[PDB]
Amino acid sequence: IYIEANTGAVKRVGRSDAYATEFDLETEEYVPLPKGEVHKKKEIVQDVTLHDLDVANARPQGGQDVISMMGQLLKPKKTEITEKLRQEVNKVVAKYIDQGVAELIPGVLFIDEVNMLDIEIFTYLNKALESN
Amino acid sequence: VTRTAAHTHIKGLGLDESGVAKRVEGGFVGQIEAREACGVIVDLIKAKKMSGRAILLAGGPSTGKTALALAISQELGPKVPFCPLVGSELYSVEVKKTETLMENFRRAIGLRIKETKEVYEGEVTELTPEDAENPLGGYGKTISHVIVGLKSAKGTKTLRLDPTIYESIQREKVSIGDVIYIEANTGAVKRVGRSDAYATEFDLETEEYVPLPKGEVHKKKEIVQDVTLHDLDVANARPQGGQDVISMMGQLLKPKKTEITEKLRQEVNKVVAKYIDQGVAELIPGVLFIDEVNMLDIEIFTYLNKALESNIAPVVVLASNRGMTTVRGTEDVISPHGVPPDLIDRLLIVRTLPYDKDEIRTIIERRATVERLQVESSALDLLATMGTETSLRYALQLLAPCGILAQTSNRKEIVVNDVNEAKLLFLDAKRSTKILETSANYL
Amino acid sequence: VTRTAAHTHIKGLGLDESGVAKRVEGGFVGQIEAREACGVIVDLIKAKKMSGRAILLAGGPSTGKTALALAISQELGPKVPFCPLVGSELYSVEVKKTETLMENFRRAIGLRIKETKEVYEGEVTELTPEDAKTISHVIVGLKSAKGTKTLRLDPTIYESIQREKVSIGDVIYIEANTGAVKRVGRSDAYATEFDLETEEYVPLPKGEVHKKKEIVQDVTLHDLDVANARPQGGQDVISMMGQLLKPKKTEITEKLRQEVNKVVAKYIDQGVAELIPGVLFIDEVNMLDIEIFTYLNKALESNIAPVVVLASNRGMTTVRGTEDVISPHGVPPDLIDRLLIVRTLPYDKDEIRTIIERRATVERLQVESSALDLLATMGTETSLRYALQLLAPCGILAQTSNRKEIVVNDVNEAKLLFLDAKRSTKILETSANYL
Amino acid sequence: KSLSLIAAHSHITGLGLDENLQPRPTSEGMVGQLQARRAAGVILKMVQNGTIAGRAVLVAGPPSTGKTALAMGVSQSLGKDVPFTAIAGSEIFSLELSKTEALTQAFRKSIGIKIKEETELIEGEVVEIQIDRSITGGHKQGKLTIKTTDMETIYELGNKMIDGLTKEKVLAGDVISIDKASGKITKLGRSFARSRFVQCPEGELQKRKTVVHTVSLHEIDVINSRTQGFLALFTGDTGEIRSEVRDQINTKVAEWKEEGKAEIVPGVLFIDEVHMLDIECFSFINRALEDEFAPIVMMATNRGVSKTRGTNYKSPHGLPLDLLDRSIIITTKSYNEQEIKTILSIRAQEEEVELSSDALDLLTKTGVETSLRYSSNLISVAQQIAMKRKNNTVEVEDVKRAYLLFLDSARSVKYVQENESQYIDDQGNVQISIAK
Amino acid sequence: LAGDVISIDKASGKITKLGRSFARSRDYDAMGADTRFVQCPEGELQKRKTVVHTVSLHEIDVINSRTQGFLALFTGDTGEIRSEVRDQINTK
Amino acid sequence: SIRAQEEEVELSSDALDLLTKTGVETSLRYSSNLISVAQQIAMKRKNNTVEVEDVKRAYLLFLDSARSVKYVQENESQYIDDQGNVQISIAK
Amino acid sequence: DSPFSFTTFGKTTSKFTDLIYSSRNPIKYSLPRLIYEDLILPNYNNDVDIANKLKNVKFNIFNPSTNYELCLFLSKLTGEPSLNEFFRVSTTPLLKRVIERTNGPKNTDSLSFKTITQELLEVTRNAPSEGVMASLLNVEKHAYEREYLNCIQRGYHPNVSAPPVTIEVLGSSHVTNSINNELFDPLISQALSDIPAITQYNMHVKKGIPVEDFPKTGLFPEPLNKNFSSNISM
Ligand SMILES: Nc1ncnc2c1ncn2[C@@H]1O[C@H](COP(=O)(O)OP(=O)(O)O)[C@@H](O)[C@H]1O
Ligand SMILES: Nc1ncnc2c1ncn2[C@@H]1O[C@H](COP(=O)(O)OP(=O)(O)O)[C@@H](O)[C@H]1O
Ligand SMILES: Nc1ncnc2c1ncn2[C@@H]1O[C@H](COP(=O)(O)OP(=O)(O)O)[C@@H](O)[C@H]1O
Repeated sequence: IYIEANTGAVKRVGRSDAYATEFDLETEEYVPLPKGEVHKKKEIVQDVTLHDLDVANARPQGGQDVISMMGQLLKPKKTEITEKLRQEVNKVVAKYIDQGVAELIPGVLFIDEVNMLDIEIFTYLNKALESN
Repeated sequence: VTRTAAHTHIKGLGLDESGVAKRVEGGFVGQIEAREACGVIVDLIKAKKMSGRAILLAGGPSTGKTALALAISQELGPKVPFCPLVGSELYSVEVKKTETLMENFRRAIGLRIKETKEVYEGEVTELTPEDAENPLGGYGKTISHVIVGLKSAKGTKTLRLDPTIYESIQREKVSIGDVIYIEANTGAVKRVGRSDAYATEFDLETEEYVPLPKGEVHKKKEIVQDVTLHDLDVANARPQGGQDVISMMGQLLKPKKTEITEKLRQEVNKVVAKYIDQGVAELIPGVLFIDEVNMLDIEIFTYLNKALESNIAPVVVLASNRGMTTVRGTEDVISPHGVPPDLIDRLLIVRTLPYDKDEIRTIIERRATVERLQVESSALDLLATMGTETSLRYALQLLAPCGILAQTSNRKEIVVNDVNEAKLLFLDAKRSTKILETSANYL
Repeated sequence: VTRTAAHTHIKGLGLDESGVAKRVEGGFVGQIEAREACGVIVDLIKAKKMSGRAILLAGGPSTGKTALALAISQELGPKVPFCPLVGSELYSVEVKKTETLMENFRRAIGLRIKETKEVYEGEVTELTPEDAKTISHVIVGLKSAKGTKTLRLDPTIYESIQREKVSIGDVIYIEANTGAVKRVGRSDAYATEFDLETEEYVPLPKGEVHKKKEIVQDVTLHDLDVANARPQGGQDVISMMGQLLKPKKTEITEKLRQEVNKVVAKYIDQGVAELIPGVLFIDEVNMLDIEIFTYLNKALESNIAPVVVLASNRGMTTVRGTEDVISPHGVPPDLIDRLLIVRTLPYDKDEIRTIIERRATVERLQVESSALDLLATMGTETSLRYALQLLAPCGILAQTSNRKEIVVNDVNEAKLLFLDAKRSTKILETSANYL
Repeated sequence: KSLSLIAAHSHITGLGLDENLQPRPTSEGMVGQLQARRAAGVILKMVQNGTIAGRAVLVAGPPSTGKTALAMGVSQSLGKDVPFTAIAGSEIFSLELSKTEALTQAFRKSIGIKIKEETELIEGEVVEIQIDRSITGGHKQGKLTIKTTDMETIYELGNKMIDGLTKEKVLAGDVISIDKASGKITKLGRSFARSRFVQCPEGELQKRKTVVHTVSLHEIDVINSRTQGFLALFTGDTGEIRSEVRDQINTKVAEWKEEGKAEIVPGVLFIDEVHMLDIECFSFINRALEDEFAPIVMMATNRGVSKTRGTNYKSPHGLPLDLLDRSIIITTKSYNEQEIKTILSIRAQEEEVELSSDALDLLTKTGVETSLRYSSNLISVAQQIAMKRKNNTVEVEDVKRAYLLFLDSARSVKYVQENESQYIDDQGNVQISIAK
Repeated sequence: LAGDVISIDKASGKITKLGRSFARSRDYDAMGADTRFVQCPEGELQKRKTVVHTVSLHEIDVINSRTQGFLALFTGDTGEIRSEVRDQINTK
Repeated sequence: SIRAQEEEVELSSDALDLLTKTGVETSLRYSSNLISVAQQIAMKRKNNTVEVEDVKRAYLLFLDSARSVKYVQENESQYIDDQGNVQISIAK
Repeated sequence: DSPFSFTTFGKTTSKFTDLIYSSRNPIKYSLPRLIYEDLILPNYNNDVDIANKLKNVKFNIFNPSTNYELCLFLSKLTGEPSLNEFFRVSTTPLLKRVIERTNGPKNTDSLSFKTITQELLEVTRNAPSEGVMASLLNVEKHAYEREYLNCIQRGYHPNVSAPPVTIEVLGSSHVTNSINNELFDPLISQALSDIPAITQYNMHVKKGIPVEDFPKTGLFPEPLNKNFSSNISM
């Protein structure tokens, strides 16, 4: 079993390997005994992008409505993300660097053979290079 | 206090009983022949007999074509439906422009109705459902009937609900101690709110409190509804409002425009005919206005040549400002006002004429009256000679910077030095073109 | 009674056992060499050995290319698939054109499945299900006008019986091979249990309870492709109102084609199925874009591709999608190397007169010889089709004057009333404002 | 039923012809064009015989000369129970349907199937209902007495008609039509009892009536396509109906016609302004015209030696010659002054307009001078000016005021040519200012 | 129902129903919609067999883009799979 | 020879030489289809071998690109050109 | 203020009073008996059912009796412990695949792994407030509670509300049962509703039916406000 403190939220990770050969057949897997004590605090670091946060907040989460599990079976059609969602993600992220928890690492977007773009994407690139 | 934007000083055509237009009355200056023609077509649409009558407003830019259409709209009043439109709105990515053309054609025919509603209403007293003998048989519901006890003023009614009614009872989340509204035409249910027969301040769900409804529980009321044929068409195309499966599954899906077939339109027209033969509905033809008709292309014009010959199409008004312009979508032919001659032959062209200096002066005077502004006589004469010099619209839109620059000098009147400051600050089309011609690097 | 529309006087290619055509046989007048070529292509197709063999027949307009294709379809028979097609149909707005070309390719490969049909129907006299919450089996007794017959049934069928709301006294329809359950209604013997009832009352079936019937099922490969490639999912047997989401066509991957080929190959060698290739006929092949012409190259080299027949009536014409590629008949030189070209000669006076007489025969009209010569001179002077389409107005104008037989004056009246292309062009040239 | 205010061709009630297919000078609201009317009557008898199919007729002539009037006359003289589809050239450029698929739908919409079936119905006058129920409602018994103007009866009802009668509640004094087979209860209304309103039915209570059904090919094509139901006939999302389903429908209609349970009625498809079609449409049309289940296609055009769309050359009537070989052409002509006067008198009687004779002669003069449609449009405006000065008869100066107020084509071209400096040209150049 | 042909894996617990045996073919008198008749297997019951699967990358991207991606394998409606799934598949 | 062996067609030496000359003058695929057509012409005569007369009959019946181009260019008034002009009638 | 009811229902011409749903569409599509008998419903003279079996069962490419290698290949691809799942996916409609979806276990030795976006989703199910992952993953409800959207009013109502078009066939009850089953499918209508609590207590304790054998309920999406749940305005 797996238990986190402030959430509760029991989750079943598997059966022990000492209880594997009492039946001739079995379907469930056998994770062995976890290394270490029953109680430890682990500090993890996770690397995500702002586009991952945008596409995570944009789609609905795990819900009970029929729309949510109907669209989860359907083709993942891309859609026009509004500026409001990006503004909200930017302000909550900036509040979280202000809390001192998350660090922002800008990177490199590289496009080659830029003659294939036409003047429309060039004009939008002129607009987008002046962003913050 | 109020807000205005390039209009709303026009209140109507402003005619006499015999149709003779005055010189200045109702926000209009000049254009007596065009205003008399507009009075004629206003009387024609009020005659309520003609279908498929079309005119075209021909004139230059800044001459009062769209103002005439708005004056027609205000002279008809709000009851007759008026559908403003732009020639670029016909291009949709969802649906072809033919269906958009009859979409707006059927949007411009009005209708009243006198509809009886069977209403059960009151306060629910008890909620006792009964169960089935075998609920896990796969077929059939879990419950069979639901007993509801409705209490109103001078009466108390007990009803045995269907399960299908109980689904729409449950979906609005009713409970004992509530006031409801059963509408028996569609099964629609309105949760009016908590009654005041119980306590008030002991809630935590920002609810509002309603007294016990007057009259008996069972009612039959008369409701007057204004409606168009287009709303009937799109309601029958995407059916929502029932208590079946498809009615819920249509309210949750994405709405999308579809190519409406002629068969549903004929059936809807037969239903409207059987409503008008029983003395309930009365048919209201309306006015469809298409501004900048020159941006329409050849296949829309060719389809409109069919659309005007229908026995249901309303009066359609067009407007353009091109002299000798080829049609969009064709390569070589040139026709007046960008409109092909086979559609020109079905029109009744109305000329619009330009103005003189005094007409520009009194238009600027009435405009400065409407935006609550005070002008000196010399500044008004300077504005009039500028309006003759460059354009009417440039002088018409320059007066609010005179208001701001007069306000910022702790002054109420507008003086000539203030107008010269507004001259130097903001440019016009001709000075900008002269700057563009004498420019270094495409300035 | 009977209908004709520019055809149905074509019954075949009119060839003997040695493959030589008669002069007037099978509704065809003249055109010997193209009929020999069509008969040889019919024999090659009936040989059932080849994939990707192509045929293009070309000539002037109103010469009989579509008549030859229809004669090929009639000589081949209705068992072999035949897929008529216009080249303009391949431009669809839902899928790409190469996808639609591949579906029209695989629509021309058919199958022959040997099946049987056994049916139980009649009066329900007993519905006794037994368990061991979960039922084990249900014993149902059926009754008809020629006797009773009891059956044992499985609970899966009992679920459909419960779905159909079947009680004692109803008339049902059981297909044992498929498992279909259909309720017809209550019996005529239970019609007097109430004065007014909401149920419909049918009599007993006059035949036996058990009937056997041998059937032959024909399916194409495209049906088996579309049965396994439903994007939304399967559908039920009775669907009067469609799904809430619209299923559009999707491009079907080659992997599904490989699996369908594997399944059909596993079913052929057991003797269950019989493979029948067929004809994909494309008329007006000059209308095709160059990319469809290039994908036609790769589609013709497949191992299951059918025999493709194309037609054209163009000359030195630029193929569409290009600007400076002058090619014969609107076919590019890459595709025309793999083709085999059959010419189509025009006609003289006597064959046009024979065609006019033959089509007047099939429309049950009686013409004099003097009007027949006038119609032949009209056909040679103006067009063959213009002499073709004036026969029925001549019949109407003869029937107006209480005559069953055509005279010259009705032909002159129809000449004055209806115009051809050249007289209309002459009126068009000598006119002021748009005719 | 069939609401209509006033249409442009609403005065045409059919082709005015005698029994020998000869045109009257003035009959059923049509004047002039004798040979064109005779040819359209030949087309009408051609359709009414129905023994041939797939014949295309082109109607060409000058604009505003009796083309759509001829087609409306043919459609009116055809009558009901015959399919008539009136489409335009721009209705096929869809975004969800292809052009050839839309042409196939428009082709199959004009062929109907006539089906005759019988259904026994009970319709009468409800006198008294009795309802007995238990505490749990498990067993219900009821009596229904019902009547006509001739007979009387009492009916014992089962529990399902009890449930179907408390649904859509039937009271005493009601006129109800009852279907025994499907259990459908229809309330025709209340009868004549002062104590809406309809009459009590006469004759037998249990009537067996037959009905004559009409269904197009396209309805069966939509239904037999299992991907969508019959809601696509109203919503319009048929969505590229395949070919094997059409093959099944085409085989089964022949199987029905050979057993005699159905008959096929042919109709007329009218494609108005056919010159706006693309070349790919015509190419489909030449092979679609030779099918067994193809209607008689009537096409109208007015262009003369124009460029065919999708090509770069010019063709007579905008159609390539291969299509024109498969067509027989009816040609219309211009109108004289007497025929224009007769048309204007007919349109005056149609719109309930009273005219003076000198005003009618003025309208005839300005009709033969400028256009027929301009004279037919001023006749409604002049009536409104006549009611603006409170008199019934339209006089000469009433027409003159409308002529001064409302403009025609050539005059407007003349003032455009005179004052083109104040308009936007093809190059986008305008002058707005009045000074300098 | 005591006579259907199944096959069970021991290492993974794979469960299937191959159909009904031919010994019970004349039992139920109407087999119905969701059954199929197969021969009863002969020979040794416990069989070891090593089979090799070759899987393309595009199969993995079209499986892991959705919840049920094999319908996207066989119907072709993948619909422009993103790039982070591709780089994660390359890394794994 | 390899293609006709693959297609199970039995020829003569003279017919093979004639088809080799035809594939020298015209392209290869014209002869590669002509062998399959001439085989059907060969069993039309109740003969199992391919002779020169079957090849000559298939050559006169079926055309290549060059003969079709020549016969089109001789009779260009009977075909629809690039400007949509065609002399439909046979009498001027 | 209500939408116009484009429907015909049983109205009264004026110990309990029973009201039954009887709303129908005024537009009626009249269909003959011959088409429905000879093309939809199977009989002795047609082959609807035989062709349906031959297209859906015998030549189905996911049949384990004939394509066991493909089933094993897809089982190694997806890691799903039943080989008959592909057959059940391919042969039932969409919403039937929706409303009884169960989160079954998949074996580890497979290729369908945990996508980083799916892991980011799965982290924040039961995570409470003031957690960094939950606060980064709860933008939309923060915007809901900050913009005061739960107390806003409704400004738009539809003008016409109409039921679906009723198809009628004279002289047949099978079409009536089929239409009533399609319009009022108890499985979907139970998915779009909920069970009363006293009824649930009669299921579980007084009848012994366990919780996991219940029909699936409560799949209707909640409206934005209490005001937005209806079209009738007081
Ligand atoms: N007769 C008039 N009286 C007063 N203002 C007018 C008159 N005609 C035009 N205008 C002004 O001119 C402007 C342009 O009129 P409008 O019809 O909207 O555009 P256009 O004339 O360019 O078609 C309007 O903002 C209106 O205020
Ligand atoms: N040899 C022939 N014998 C009889 N009728 C013929 C013959 N050749 C052509 N026809 C008729 O002439 C018409 C030519 O039409 P069609 O074949 O469609 O033109 P195309 O060959 O250009 O496609 C056909 O309807 C056919 O009935
Ligand atoms: N023979 C006729 N009888 C009565 N009205 C006619 C006749 N011919 C033309 N018209 C009138 O002329 C107008 C133009 O006719 P129509 O055929 O619709 O235009 P077009 O000739 O451009 O197709 C119509 O409004 C119609 O009322």
